Amino acid sequence: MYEQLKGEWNRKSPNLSKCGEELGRLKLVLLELNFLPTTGTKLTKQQLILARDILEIGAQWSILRKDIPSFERYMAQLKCYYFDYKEQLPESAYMHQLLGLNLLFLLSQNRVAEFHTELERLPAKDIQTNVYIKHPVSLEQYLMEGSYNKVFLAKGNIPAESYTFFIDILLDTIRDEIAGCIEKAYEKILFTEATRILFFNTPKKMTDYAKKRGWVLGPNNYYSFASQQQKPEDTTIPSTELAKQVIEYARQLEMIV
Amino acid sequence: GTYTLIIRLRHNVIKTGVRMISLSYSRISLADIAQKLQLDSPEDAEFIV
Amino acid sequence: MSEKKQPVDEDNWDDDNVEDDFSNQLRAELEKHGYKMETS
Amino acid sequence: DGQATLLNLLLRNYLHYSLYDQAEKLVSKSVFPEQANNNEWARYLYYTGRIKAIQLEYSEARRTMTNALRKAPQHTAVGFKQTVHKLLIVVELLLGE
Amino acid sequence: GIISLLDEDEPQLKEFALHKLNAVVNDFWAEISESVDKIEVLYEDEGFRSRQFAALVASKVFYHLGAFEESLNYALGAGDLFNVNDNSEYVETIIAKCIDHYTKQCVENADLPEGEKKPIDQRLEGIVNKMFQRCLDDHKYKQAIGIALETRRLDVFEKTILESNDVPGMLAYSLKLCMSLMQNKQFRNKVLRVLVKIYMNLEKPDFINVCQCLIFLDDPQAVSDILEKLVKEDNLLMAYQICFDLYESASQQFLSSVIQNLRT
Repeated sequence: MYEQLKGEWNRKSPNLSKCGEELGRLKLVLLELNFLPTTGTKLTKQQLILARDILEIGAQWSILRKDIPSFERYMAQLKCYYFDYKEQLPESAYMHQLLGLNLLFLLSQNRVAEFHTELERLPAKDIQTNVYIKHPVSLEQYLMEGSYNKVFLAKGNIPAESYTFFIDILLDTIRDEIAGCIEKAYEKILFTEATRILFFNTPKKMTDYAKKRGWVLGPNNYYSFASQQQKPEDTTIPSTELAKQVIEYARQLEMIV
Repeated sequence: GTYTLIIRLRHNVIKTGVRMISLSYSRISLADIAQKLQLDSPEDAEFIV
Repeated sequence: MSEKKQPVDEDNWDDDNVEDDFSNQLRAELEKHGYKMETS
Repeated sequence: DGQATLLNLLLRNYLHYSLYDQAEKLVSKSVFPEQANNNEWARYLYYTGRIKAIQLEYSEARRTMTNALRKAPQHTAVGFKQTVHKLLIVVELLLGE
Repeated sequence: GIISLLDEDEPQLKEFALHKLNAVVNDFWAEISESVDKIEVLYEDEGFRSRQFAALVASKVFYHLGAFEESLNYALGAGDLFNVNDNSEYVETIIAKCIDHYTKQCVENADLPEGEKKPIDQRLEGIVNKMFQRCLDDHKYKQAIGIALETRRLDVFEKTILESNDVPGMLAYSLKLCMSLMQNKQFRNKVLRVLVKIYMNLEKPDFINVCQCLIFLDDPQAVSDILEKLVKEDNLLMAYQICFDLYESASQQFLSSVIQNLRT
């Protein structure tokens, strides 16, 4: 039945010399039958259930190797396979932990319109069930407001699987966020408070941020350059823009249109 | 089917809260505002504000 | 005219703004004051 | 008139379903059907209003939700005017006003 | 979704992708409508076995999106796979651009043909004269008389004087059809002078057209040449309407200029 695969898929072969035979093996799937969704011959599922499971495990170790541009090729074709209305598995032990895995990497991608455009397929699975997909949407929901500590509780409080590559992008894209949150109008913060707001005791990461931005290393001191002074008192820019707008009034007032 | 848009309103509710209290009180402790907003945690009530 | 297909199927406003601030805030103030005479 | 009907009629299950035609409807030329007779032209603004509703209202489409409401006739509200009367200030609740 | 496998760098999955670009080019046509345009990447690539089919489907997707010149250029460079069919609602799309840009370029080429002329992409005129042969072979010549004007090419109009249609009124009345809607003198005089010599090389040389054209044409010696053919031919009954329409419609400067060629 041209299988060739069923020996080293579950035991770890992380970027070994299985993967090229796997890719040209998928080329051998292409020579056999197109991944066009096979509208007729519903009894022939071996091109769909088996080869799709091949394509989702091939999606799965792509984050293990950290191959980001191919990962959305795999996962995109998977979503194009669950695009089919043909009676298949409704889900598996993977469909939540892969579709919402795409929702979690896509969330790390900082593309929120795509984050919400992907939610138009799993309704009731939002709150009333499917806690493993309730977890990323409540997570990013907590990223919407100033929920930080609960987000770093979720960080770790993952129930589904590793998600490590995603929560490290999430570990950063909030590192620059706190690294901006020091920059608001605060008092002299000692070397303990903002030292412990993230997750550090005393490395030189406070020297990485304290020399990256201000709030400079001082006598138990973070310096406040809350200036915000220069930008007001502009009449001339209104004396040009309003000089445009008043003429624009005079055009559609006397000149016949 | 509006539920996926209804679910995100908590952001707007807490904007209404911080605009309301920030307009009403001038010098207010953060150890009061999470208690009035039933947020259960002052330590990130620093962070929402 | 007005074909309008089916995909689905004062006296009122100042009272509604009293309902806006005051939809349900203590309703019948009559004894709370007399319950704060001894506490306050 | 084929520019008119064949785009809402294109839309009505894409909204109901989940096709990508919303940015298709951004790059579409026929976003104008040019004075489509206050029925297709009227409801068309609503059908493109729920587009940016599911693609994150940035106060852009409350004017065209309002426009779709004010272009509707004297029929009833339970046809669709209940629904635009709902979503029209759903999105204003997303704003804050 | 099949657009995702355009990073293979094996020149068979591009071919497997363009297996799926002609039949399903209406549903996720909308998907790859603006998002990915890597047609010109493989099209300008050294990777062959693609660049042939890809400018066809680029000439499909860029057509409807207002890029009529983009689908026109990839329509030109698309190849034999492009023009192999004329059995759709698409040959109508490509001739309405290619004949259009052809002849509106050929008005500028009717101004300055000498230098900076057209780099024809070998079918930019090939379907002009090819679809012209379709108009000849489809028995219609009230249109084949028309596009022969529209191309601003003289000798193919001279070619259509001898065709599957015969010459009773054709290429004689066509001139009554051309004198009315005739635009300027610059395109008029060349066609006018090129037709009336084969009117003399016709079986029975008409005289009112060669008098009328030449007073429309200012050639005060050729009417003395065919007038000398009527002196040598020796019949003043047919040396008559060539001469009194000449006196009736000609001017004093034209007759006082033609009198030198007539007395000599």
